[PDB]
Amino acid sequence: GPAMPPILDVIVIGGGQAALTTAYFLRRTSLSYLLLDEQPGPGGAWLHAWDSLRLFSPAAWSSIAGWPMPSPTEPGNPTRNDVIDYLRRYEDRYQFPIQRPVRVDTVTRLDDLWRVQAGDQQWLARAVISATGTWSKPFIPPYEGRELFQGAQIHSAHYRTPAPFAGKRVMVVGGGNSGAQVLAELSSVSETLWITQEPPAFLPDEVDGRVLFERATARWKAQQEGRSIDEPAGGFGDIVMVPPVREARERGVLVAERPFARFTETGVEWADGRRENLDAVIWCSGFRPALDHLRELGVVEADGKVQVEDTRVVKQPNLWLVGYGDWTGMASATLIGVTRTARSTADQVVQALTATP
Ligand SMILES: Cc1cc2nc3c(=O)[nH]c(=O)nc-3n(C[C@H](O)[C@H](O)[C@H](O)COP(=O)(O)OP(=O)(O)OC[C@H]3O[C@@H](n4cnc5c(N)ncnc54)[C@H](O)[C@@H]3O)c2cc1C
Repeated sequence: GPAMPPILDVIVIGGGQAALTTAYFLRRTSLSYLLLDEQPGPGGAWLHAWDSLRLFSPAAWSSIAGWPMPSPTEPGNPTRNDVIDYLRRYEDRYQFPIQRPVRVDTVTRLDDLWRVQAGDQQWLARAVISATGTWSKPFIPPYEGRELFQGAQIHSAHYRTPAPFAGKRVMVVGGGNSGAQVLAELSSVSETLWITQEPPAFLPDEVDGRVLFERATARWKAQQEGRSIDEPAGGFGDIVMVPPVREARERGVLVAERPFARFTETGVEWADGRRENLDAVIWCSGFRPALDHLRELGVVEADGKVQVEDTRVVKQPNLWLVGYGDWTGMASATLIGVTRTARSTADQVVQALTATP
Protein backbone atom coordinates (compact mmCIF):
# COMPACT_ATOMS: atom_id res chain seq x y z
CA GLY A 1 0.00 0.00 0.00
CA PRO A 2 1.02 3.62 -0.15
CA ALA A 3 3.93 4.84 1.94
CA MET A 4 3.36 7.64 4.42
CA PRO A 5 3.41 10.84 2.44
CA PRO A 6 6.84 12.44 2.32
CA ILE A 7 5.10 15.74 3.11
CA LEU A 8 1.91 15.67 5.20
CA ASP A 9 -0.48 18.51 4.70
CA VAL A 10 -1.06 18.80 8.48
CA ILE A 11 0.52 17.43 11.64
CA VAL A 12 -1.51 17.83 14.83
CA ILE A 13 0.65 17.59 17.96
CA GLY A 14 -1.34 16.02 20.74
CA GLY A 15 -4.11 13.49 21.13
CA GLY A 16 -6.58 14.86 23.70
CA GLN A 17 -9.95 16.49 23.06
CA ALA A 18 -8.56 19.47 21.22
CA ALA A 19 -6.54 17.35 18.78
CA LEU A 20 -9.43 14.99 18.27
CA THR A 21 -11.89 17.76 17.54
CA THR A 22 -9.40 19.26 15.13
CA ALA A 23 -9.07 15.79 13.52
CA TYR A 24 -12.87 15.64 13.20
CA PHE A 25 -12.88 18.71 11.08
CA LEU A 26 -9.86 17.71 9.00
CA ARG A 27 -11.67 14.50 8.03
CA ARG A 28 -14.15 16.44 5.84
CA THR A 29 -11.22 17.82 3.87
CA SER A 30 -8.95 16.07 1.36
CA LEU A 31 -5.84 17.03 3.34
CA SER A 32 -3.49 14.35 4.52
CA TYR A 33 -2.89 14.49 8.29
CA LEU A 34 -1.43 12.76 11.27
CA LEU A 35 -1.87 13.14 15.09
CA LEU A 36 1.16 12.50 17.34
CA ASP A 37 0.38 11.97 21.05
CA GLU A 38 2.96 11.19 23.76
CA GLN A 39 0.82 8.95 25.95
CA PRO A 40 0.29 5.13 25.51
CA GLY A 41 -3.43 5.46 24.98
CA PRO A 42 -6.45 7.78 24.71
CA GLY A 43 -7.65 10.22 27.31
CA GLY A 44 -5.40 13.27 27.22
CA ALA A 45 -4.85 15.00 30.58
CA TRP A 46 -7.98 13.37 32.02
CA LEU A 47 -5.64 10.34 32.61
CA HIS A 48 -4.00 12.50 35.31
CA ALA A 49 -7.02 14.00 36.96
CA TRP A 50 -7.65 13.18 40.62
CA ASP A 51 -9.70 10.12 41.44
CA SER A 52 -13.00 11.77 42.45
CA LEU A 53 -13.04 14.41 39.69
CA ARG A 54 -16.27 15.03 37.87
CA LEU A 55 -17.12 17.63 35.25
CA PHE A 56 -18.93 20.87 36.18
CA SER A 57 -21.74 20.38 33.58
CA PRO A 58 -23.69 17.47 32.23
CA ALA A 59 -22.68 15.23 29.36
CA ALA A 60 -24.62 17.23 26.81
CA TRP A 61 -22.72 20.33 27.89
CA SER A 62 -19.36 18.48 27.84
CA SER A 63 -19.48 17.16 24.24
CA ILE A 64 -17.00 17.83 21.46
CA ALA A 65 -18.04 18.04 17.76
CA GLY A 66 -19.93 15.22 16.27
CA TRP A 67 -20.61 12.24 18.43
CA PRO A 68 -21.76 13.42 21.85
CA MET A 69 -20.72 12.22 25.24
CA PRO A 70 -22.91 9.26 26.45
CA SER A 71 -25.16 10.22 29.41
CA PRO A 72 -23.89 8.53 32.55
CA THR A 73 -26.34 5.98 33.94
CA GLU A 74 -25.33 6.80 37.56
CA PRO A 75 -26.44 10.15 39.00
CA GLY A 76 -24.04 13.15 38.79
CA ASN A 77 -22.00 14.84 36.07
CA PRO A 78 -19.52 12.70 34.00
CA THR A 79 -16.53 11.35 35.92
CA ARG A 80 -12.92 11.47 34.89
CA ASN A 81 -13.30 7.82 33.69
CA ASP A 82 -16.41 8.80 31.68
CA VAL A 83 -14.36 11.40 29.81
CA ILE A 84 -11.52 9.01 29.13
CA ASP A 85 -13.98 6.47 27.79
CA TYR A 86 -15.68 9.08 25.68
CA LEU A 87 -12.47 10.12 24.08
CA ARG A 88 -11.42 6.44 23.57
CA ARG A 89 -14.75 5.67 21.89
CA TYR A 90 -14.65 8.81 19.83
CA GLU A 91 -11.26 7.81 18.40
CA ASP A 92 -12.65 4.31 17.72
CA ARG A 93 -15.63 5.85 15.92
CA TYR A 94 -13.67 7.96 13.53
CA GLN A 95 -10.39 5.91 13.10
CA PHE A 96 -8.25 8.97 13.00
CA PRO A 97 -4.54 8.62 11.95
CA ILE A 98 -2.93 8.79 15.43
CA GLN A 99 0.51 7.55 16.41
CA ARG A 100 1.33 6.78 20.01
CA PRO A 101 3.45 7.03 22.03
CA VAL A 102 5.25 9.85 20.18
CA ARG A 103 6.66 12.81 22.15
CA VAL A 104 7.42 15.74 19.83
CA ASP A 105 10.67 17.42 20.91
CA THR A 106 10.79 20.29 18.41
CA VAL A 107 9.50 21.87 15.30
CA THR A 108 11.93 23.28 12.77
CA ARG A 109 11.14 25.60 9.78
CA LEU A 110 13.14 24.31 6.92
CA ASP A 111 12.70 25.17 3.29
CA ASP A 112 8.96 26.38 3.58
CA LEU A 113 7.80 23.29 5.43
CA TRP A 114 7.75 22.29 9.04
CA ARG A 115 9.95 19.51 10.29
CA VAL A 116 8.37 17.81 13.34
CA GLN A 117 10.90 15.75 15.36
CA ALA A 118 10.29 13.07 18.01
CA GLY A 119 13.78 11.73 18.77
CA ASP A 120 14.66 9.59 15.80
CA GLN A 121 11.37 9.99 14.03
CA GLN A 122 10.81 13.07 11.89
CA TRP A 123 8.04 14.18 9.61
CA LEU A 124 7.54 17.06 7.22
CA ALA A 125 4.26 19.02 7.06
CA ARG A 126 2.89 22.05 5.32
CA ALA A 127 0.97 23.08 8.46
CA VAL A 128 1.31 22.24 12.14
CA ILE A 129 -1.50 22.51 14.68
CA SER A 130 -0.39 22.28 18.32
CA ALA A 131 -3.02 20.91 20.71
CA THR A 132 -0.92 19.80 23.62
CA GLY A 133 -2.88 21.19 26.53
CA THR A 134 -1.54 22.54 29.79
CA TRP A 135 -1.27 19.73 32.34
CA SER A 136 2.40 19.04 31.68
CA LYS A 137 3.37 22.63 32.73
CA PRO A 138 2.09 23.25 36.27
CA PHE A 139 2.58 26.76 37.45
CA ILE A 140 3.47 27.84 41.03
CA PRO A 141 3.73 31.64 41.73
CA PRO A 142 7.13 32.93 42.76
CA TYR A 143 6.57 33.37 46.56
CA GLU A 144 9.66 34.12 48.79
CA GLY A 145 11.01 31.24 50.92
CA ARG A 146 9.39 28.14 49.33
CA GLU A 147 12.67 26.36 49.34
CA LEU A 148 12.73 26.75 53.23
CA PHE A 149 9.37 25.08 53.81
CA GLN A 150 9.69 21.69 55.43
CA GLY A 151 6.13 20.49 54.91
CA ALA A 152 4.78 18.87 51.79
CA GLN A 153 4.32 20.84 48.56
CA ILE A 154 2.32 19.46 45.66
CA HIS A 155 0.55 20.90 42.65
CA SER A 156 -3.01 19.88 41.79
CA ALA A 157 -1.49 18.30 38.62
CA HIS A 158 -0.06 15.63 40.94
CA TYR A 159 -2.96 15.30 43.35
CA ARG A 160 -4.98 12.04 43.31
CA THR A 161 -6.43 11.21 46.72
CA PRO A 162 -6.72 12.98 50.09
CA ALA A 163 -5.40 10.00 52.17
CA PRO A 164 -1.87 11.07 52.72
CA PHE A 165 -3.07 14.46 53.96
CA ALA A 166 -5.47 13.17 56.57
CA GLY A 167 -5.10 14.66 60.01
CA LYS A 168 -2.88 17.38 58.81
CA ARG A 169 -3.12 21.12 58.48
CA VAL A 170 -3.25 21.84 54.74
CA MET A 171 -3.29 25.07 52.76
CA VAL A 172 -4.89 25.11 49.26
CA VAL A 173 -3.53 28.00 47.16
CA GLY A 174 -5.71 29.04 44.22
CA GLY A 175 -9.33 29.64 43.52
CA GLY A 176 -11.50 28.64 40.69
CA ASN A 177 -13.22 25.40 40.29
CA SER A 178 -10.10 23.34 40.92
CA GLY A 179 -9.17 25.07 44.15
CA ALA A 180 -12.70 24.83 45.45
CA GLN A 181 -12.99 21.12 44.61
CA VAL A 182 -9.56 20.18 46.01
CA LEU A 183 -10.28 22.24 49.14
CA ALA A 184 -13.69 20.60 49.57
CA GLU A 185 -12.16 17.14 49.35
CA LEU A 186 -9.16 17.91 51.62
CA SER A 187 -11.46 19.49 54.26
CA SER A 188 -13.24 16.12 54.72
CA VAL A 189 -9.97 14.70 56.26
CA SER A 190 -7.76 17.61 57.25
CA GLU A 191 -7.87 21.08 58.80
CA THR A 192 -7.80 23.53 55.91
CA LEU A 193 -6.84 27.09 54.90
CA TRP A 194 -7.67 28.52 51.43
CA ILE A 195 -5.64 31.30 49.85
CA THR A 196 -7.00 33.13 46.77
CA GLN A 197 -5.83 36.20 44.89
CA GLU A 198 -9.37 37.74 45.02
CA PRO A 199 -12.42 36.81 47.06
CA PRO A 200 -13.89 33.70 45.50
CA ALA A 201 -17.12 34.06 43.49
CA PHE A 202 -19.69 31.28 43.42
CA LEU A 203 -22.50 30.67 40.91
CA PRO A 204 -25.95 29.99 42.35
CA ASP A 205 -26.66 26.51 43.48
CA GLU A 206 -29.13 25.68 40.73
CA VAL A 207 -26.84 26.33 37.73
CA ASP A 208 -23.87 24.58 36.10
CA GLY A 209 -20.89 25.33 33.89
CA ARG A 210 -23.13 26.10 30.95
CA VAL A 211 -23.34 29.56 32.49
CA LEU A 212 -19.55 29.96 32.08
CA PHE A 213 -19.83 28.88 28.45
CA GLU A 214 -22.57 31.46 27.84
CA ARG A 215 -20.41 34.17 29.29
CA ALA A 216 -17.49 33.05 27.09
CA THR A 217 -19.62 33.03 24.01
CA ALA A 218 -21.06 36.42 24.79
CA ARG A 219 -17.49 37.74 25.07
CA TRP A 220 -16.34 36.44 21.67
CA LYS A 221 -19.51 37.67 19.97
CA ALA A 222 -18.95 41.13 21.43
CA GLN A 223 -15.19 40.86 20.35
CA GLN A 224 -16.69 40.75 16.85
CA GLU A 225 -19.79 42.95 16.69
CA GLY A 226 -19.77 46.38 18.40
CA ARG A 227 -16.96 45.23 20.74
CA SER A 228 -17.30 46.52 24.35
CA ILE A 229 -18.36 45.37 27.95
CA ASP A 230 -15.60 45.83 30.57
CA GLU A 231 -18.52 46.12 33.11
CA PRO A 232 -19.39 43.64 34.43
CA ALA A 233 -16.23 41.56 34.24
CA GLY A 234 -16.56 38.14 32.75
CA GLY A 235 -16.39 36.13 35.95
CA PHE A 236 -15.11 33.42 33.56
CA GLY A 237 -13.84 31.19 36.43
CA ASP A 238 -16.63 31.66 38.92
CA ILE A 239 -17.15 28.48 40.89
CA VAL A 240 -19.78 25.90 40.05
CA MET A 241 -21.60 24.43 43.08
CA VAL A 242 -20.91 20.80 42.30
CA PRO A 243 -21.99 18.37 45.11
CA PRO A 244 -18.75 18.27 47.08
CA VAL A 245 -18.39 22.02 46.94
CA ARG A 246 -22.05 22.53 48.11
CA GLU A 247 -21.31 20.09 51.00
CA ALA A 248 -18.14 21.97 51.88
CA ARG A 249 -20.06 25.21 52.06
CA GLU A 250 -22.40 23.74 54.72
CA ARG A 251 -19.36 22.91 56.83
CA GLY A 252 -17.99 26.38 56.73
CA VAL A 253 -15.00 25.40 54.55
CA LEU A 254 -15.37 27.88 51.72
CA VAL A 255 -13.64 30.88 53.24
CA ALA A 256 -10.39 32.34 51.87
CA GLU A 257 -7.62 34.64 52.76
CA ARG A 258 -5.66 36.98 50.48
CA PRO A 259 -2.11 35.91 49.64
CA PHE A 260 0.60 35.53 52.27
CA ALA A 261 3.96 37.28 51.82
CA ARG A 262 6.43 34.43 52.33
CA PHE A 263 7.11 30.96 53.42
CA THR A 264 8.98 30.07 56.58
CA GLU A 265 10.36 26.66 57.57
CA THR A 266 7.05 25.75 59.24
CA GLY A 267 4.37 27.53 57.20
CA VAL A 268 3.60 30.99 55.91
CA GLU A 269 3.51 34.61 57.07
CA TRP A 270 1.68 37.71 55.93
CA ALA A 271 2.84 41.31 55.92
CA ASP A 272 0.18 42.17 58.54
CA GLY A 273 1.37 39.72 61.26
CA ARG A 274 -0.65 36.65 60.28
CA ARG A 275 1.46 33.56 60.73
CA GLU A 276 0.26 30.05 60.12
CA ASN A 277 1.99 26.74 60.52
CA LEU A 278 1.30 24.15 57.90
CA ASP A 279 2.05 20.47 57.22
CA ALA A 280 1.24 20.71 53.46
CA VAL A 281 0.44 23.04 50.63
CA ILE A 282 -1.61 22.01 47.58
CA TRP A 283 -0.90 24.49 44.75
CA CYS A 284 -4.10 24.91 42.66
CA SER A 285 -2.31 27.82 40.98
CA GLY A 286 -2.94 26.77 37.35
CA PHE A 287 -0.80 25.85 34.37
CA ARG A 288 1.13 27.24 31.44
CA PRO A 289 0.73 26.04 27.87
CA ALA A 290 2.67 22.87 26.98
CA LEU A 291 4.72 24.59 24.21
CA ASP A 292 8.25 23.36 24.83
CA HIS A 293 8.35 22.00 21.28
CA LEU A 294 8.08 25.61 19.98
CA ARG A 295 10.82 27.09 22.07
CA GLU A 296 13.49 26.74 19.46
CA LEU A 297 11.44 28.81 17.12
CA GLY A 298 11.61 31.56 19.66
CA VAL A 299 7.86 32.36 19.72
CA VAL A 300 7.19 31.47 23.37
CA GLU A 301 7.01 34.60 25.47
CA ALA A 302 8.01 35.11 29.14
CA ASP A 303 4.34 34.34 29.76
CA GLY A 304 4.70 30.92 28.34
CA LYS A 305 2.09 32.01 25.75
CA VAL A 306 2.57 32.96 22.05
CA GLN A 307 1.20 35.93 20.05
CA VAL A 308 -1.84 34.70 18.13
CA GLU A 309 -4.82 36.01 16.18
CA ASP A 310 -7.54 33.70 17.33
CA THR A 311 -5.54 30.37 16.94
CA ARG A 312 -3.06 31.55 14.23
CA VAL A 313 0.48 32.17 15.38
CA VAL A 314 1.48 35.70 14.34
CA LYS A 315 5.25 35.45 13.96
CA GLN A 316 5.30 32.20 11.91
CA PRO A 317 3.77 30.68 8.86
CA ASN A 318 1.11 27.95 8.91
CA LEU A 319 1.18 27.29 12.65
CA TRP A 320 -1.94 27.18 14.82
CA LEU A 321 -2.51 26.67 18.53
CA VAL A 322 -5.82 25.06 19.60
CA GLY A 323 -7.45 24.58 23.00
CA TYR A 324 -4.94 26.13 25.45
CA GLY A 325 -7.16 28.72 27.18
CA ASP A 326 -9.10 31.87 26.60
CA TRP A 327 -6.01 33.33 25.02
CA THR A 328 -6.51 30.90 22.09
CA GLY A 329 -10.29 31.58 21.99
CA MET A 330 -12.79 32.07 24.77
CA ALA A 331 -13.73 28.71 26.31
CA SER A 332 -11.29 26.86 23.99
CA ALA A 333 -9.91 24.93 27.07
CA THR A 334 -13.23 23.13 27.70
CA LEU A 335 -14.96 20.15 26.01
CA ILE A 336 -17.88 22.22 24.86
CA GLY A 337 -15.90 25.25 23.84
CA VAL A 338 -12.97 23.80 21.88
CA THR A 339 -15.18 22.97 18.90
CA ARG A 340 -15.64 26.59 17.74
CA THR A 341 -11.88 27.14 17.26
CA ALA A 342 -11.09 23.62 16.08
CA ARG A 343 -13.67 24.26 13.29
CA SER A 344 -12.29 27.66 12.32
CA THR A 345 -8.76 26.38 12.51
CA ALA A 346 -9.44 23.63 10.04
CA ASP A 347 -10.99 26.25 7.70
CA GLN A 348 -7.94 28.45 7.95
CA VAL A 349 -5.65 25.51 7.19
CA VAL A 350 -7.73 24.78 4.12
CA GLN A 351 -7.53 28.38 3.02
CA ALA A 352 -3.73 28.28 3.38
CA LEU A 353 -3.18 24.98 1.68
CA THR A 354 -5.85 24.17 -0.92
CA ALA A 355 -4.67 24.49 -4.50
CA THR A 356 -6.56 25.38 -7.70
CA PRO A 357 -7.19 22.30 -10.04
C1 LIG B 1 -8.68 19.72 37.26
C2 LIG B 1 -9.37 20.06 35.94
C3 LIG B 1 -10.78 20.06 35.85
C4 LIG B 1 -11.40 20.33 34.65
N1 LIG B 1 -12.75 20.34 34.58
C5 LIG B 1 -13.36 20.53 33.36
C6 LIG B 1 -14.82 20.47 33.23
O1 LIG B 1 -15.53 20.18 34.25
N2 LIG B 1 -15.37 20.70 31.99
C7 LIG B 1 -14.61 21.02 30.92
O2 LIG B 1 -15.09 21.18 29.75
N3 LIG B 1 -13.28 21.10 31.00
C8 LIG B 1 -12.64 20.89 32.18
N4 LIG B 1 -11.26 21.07 32.28
C9 LIG B 1 -10.54 21.62 31.14
C10 LIG B 1 -10.08 21.01 29.89
O3 LIG B 1 -11.20 20.40 29.31
C11 LIG B 1 -9.00 20.03 30.27
O4 LIG B 1 -7.86 20.80 30.68
C12 LIG B 1 -8.62 19.20 29.05
O5 LIG B 1 -7.70 18.20 29.49
C13 LIG B 1 -8.05 20.01 27.88
O6 LIG B 1 -7.93 19.09 26.78
P1 LIG B 1 -6.77 19.46 25.69
O7 LIG B 1 -7.02 18.48 24.59
O8 LIG B 1 -6.64 20.89 25.41
O9 LIG B 1 -5.41 19.01 26.45
P2 LIG B 1 -4.96 17.56 26.99
O10 LIG B 1 -6.16 16.81 27.50
O11 LIG B 1 -3.74 17.86 27.88
O12 LIG B 1 -4.42 16.80 25.69
C14 LIG B 1 -3.10 17.07 25.18
C15 LIG B 1 -2.47 15.75 24.76
O13 LIG B 1 -1.24 16.10 24.06
C16 LIG B 1 -0.17 15.36 24.68
N5 LIG B 1 1.11 16.07 24.52
C17 LIG B 1 1.57 17.11 25.22
N6 LIG B 1 2.75 17.52 24.76
C18 LIG B 1 3.06 16.69 23.74
C19 LIG B 1 4.21 16.53 22.86
N7 LIG B 1 5.25 17.34 22.96
N8 LIG B 1 4.17 15.60 21.92
C20 LIG B 1 3.12 14.75 21.83
N9 LIG B 1 2.04 14.82 22.63
C21 LIG B 1 1.99 15.78 23.59
C22 LIG B 1 -0.63 15.21 26.14
O14 LIG B 1 0.06 14.19 26.85
C23 LIG B 1 -2.12 14.90 25.97
O15 LIG B 1 -2.36 13.49 25.68
C24 LIG B 1 -10.60 20.76 33.49
C25 LIG B 1 -9.21 20.77 33.59
C26 LIG B 1 -8.62 20.47 34.80
C27 LIG B 1 -7.12 20.57 34.89
